[PDB]
Amino acid sequence: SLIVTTILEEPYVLFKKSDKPLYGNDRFEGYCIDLLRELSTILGFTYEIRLVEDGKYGAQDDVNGQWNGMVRELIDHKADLAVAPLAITYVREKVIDFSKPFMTLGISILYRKGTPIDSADDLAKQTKIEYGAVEDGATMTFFKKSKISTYDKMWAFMSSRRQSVLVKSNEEGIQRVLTSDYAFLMESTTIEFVTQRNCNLTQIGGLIDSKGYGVGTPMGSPYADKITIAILQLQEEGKLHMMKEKWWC
Amino acid sequence: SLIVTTILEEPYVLFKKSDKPLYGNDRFEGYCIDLLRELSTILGFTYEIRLVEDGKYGAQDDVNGQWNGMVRELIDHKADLAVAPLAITYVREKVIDFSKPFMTLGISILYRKGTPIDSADDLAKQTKIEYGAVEDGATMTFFKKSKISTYDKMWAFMSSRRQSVLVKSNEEGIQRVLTSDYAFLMESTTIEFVTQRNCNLTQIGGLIDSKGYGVGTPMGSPYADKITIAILQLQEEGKLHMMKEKWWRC
Ligand SMILES: N[C@@H](CCC(=O)O)C(=O)O
Ligand SMILES: N[C@@H](CCC(=O)O)C(=O)O
Ligand code: NA
Ligand code: NA
Repeated sequence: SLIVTTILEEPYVLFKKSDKPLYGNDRFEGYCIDLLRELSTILGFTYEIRLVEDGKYGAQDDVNGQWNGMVRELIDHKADLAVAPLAITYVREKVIDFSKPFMTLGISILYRKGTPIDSADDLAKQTKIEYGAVEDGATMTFFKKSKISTYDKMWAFMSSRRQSVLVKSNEEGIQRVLTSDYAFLMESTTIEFVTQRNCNLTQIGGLIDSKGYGVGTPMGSPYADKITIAILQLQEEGKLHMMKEKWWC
Repeated sequence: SLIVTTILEEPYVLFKKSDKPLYGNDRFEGYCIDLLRELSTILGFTYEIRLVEDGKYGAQDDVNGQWNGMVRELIDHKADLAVAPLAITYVREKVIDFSKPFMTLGISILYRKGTPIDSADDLAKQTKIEYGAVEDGATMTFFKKSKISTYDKMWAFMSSRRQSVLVKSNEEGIQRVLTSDYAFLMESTTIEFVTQRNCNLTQIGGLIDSKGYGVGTPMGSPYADKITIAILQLQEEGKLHMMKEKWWRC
């Protein structure tokens, strides 16, 4: 029976609502939970879902080299799978393995409609409107490591105000955009969910990069390639598309 | 040195235009040739480019189990890599390995502008406008296997008209759209290149599926994971985007 680590994140993973108490895997629902169930049907495994304790996706500490979040769970073999909106990135791929992508996306900007802001460059050239990202995720790492002037500029701004502009979760960032003059750097798939529910909000500019979400496994795990094959079947049958429609003004 | 199989297909791989005759790797240019060059630098290998002899991408004969095209070259261990617009697919992943995607795309429709045709369903429910795809490619195979009624019906139409409506290459399909009442089922990245050069053509409807192009290797090859990591590096530093812009350019 596989241990599956995951993280709360609408509409990928949420606590299911019921008038009565819920237990075990039945406590969860969402795109990624449907995915996991489909994978289990194809590959024939049983599983137990566990929310990652530190509530983080996974990044490496620049001082002591320690990983955290779901990535660390995999490295340490505390979980067999990570099934979540987990970005496949160069630094992660060096320490854990990934199925091929079940969704493709990119970093973009969440802000309000009807403003003069039309791009990342517009944000970088000013300081009145604050902007930030989720702490310890792929988006933050992209800016921290970027050698592109605009993004390097944006990282200087964010890192000099880490405490005030970086947030612990997408939900926290979305709330900042809704209640203050703030633009949030986040993934395009998730922006699409937000903007279908918050009609005053919109994506600003296009995609800043491109990346996929993959199922994570410890490095060398035979499940990575098996899950790739199952994902390809699910995509080709139209199932992933139906799941997207179900979960996603 | 590695042997690299590939296929001619604008703007991924082209014969370089020249008055002088060119030899060896010098003969080729394109998005996929730049990709290959970048990978060679990162991974530190040299290589010989060879066009796949049978001119096919790769499909399995549903009677005798035999594969052809670039997939076959890899299976037979005749090539170390296939660097081309080669779709990562369920059936192929069972017989060869792939890097993670350097490009993401979907099946869509290439047709003329100004008509009421707005979706695959609109094509499926009539016969006056013929439609088809590249023979023995991932696009045709998607239709051949789909349980979706609309796509199953389109397959019945195409398979029963194999000789007239399935073509040997994107190029032939594009010419057919331009010269006759015909809609061509083809990959969206390639449609984008075409519609930027032909202002009377357009994509019809959205993407019908989603897939990626990856570098193919024999199953079990150490190069699959190594190339994944190199692709991730190229993406993250902005090079894949610059490469697309260069070759795609109303
Ligand atoms: N999905 C991201 C977290 C959210 C973000 O960074 O925008 C990751 O895998 O780290
Ligand atoms: N790129 C496709 C060929 C073109 C198509 O099928 O539309 C393949 O890998 O088979
Ligand atoms: Na890895
Ligand atoms: Na494989």
